[PDB]
Amino acid sequence: RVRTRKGRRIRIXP
RNA sequence: GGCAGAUCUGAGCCUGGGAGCUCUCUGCC
Repeated sequence: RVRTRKGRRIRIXP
């Protein structure tokens, strides 16, 4: 998964 | 119990523009 935590791009498994 | 969401607007991780790991709020069954 794609997300964004504190205005940066973070991957959360797929 | 299980499920589904979650950001410079859920907290940490010394590699981190991020395939991994801890933990938790709210709704749903």
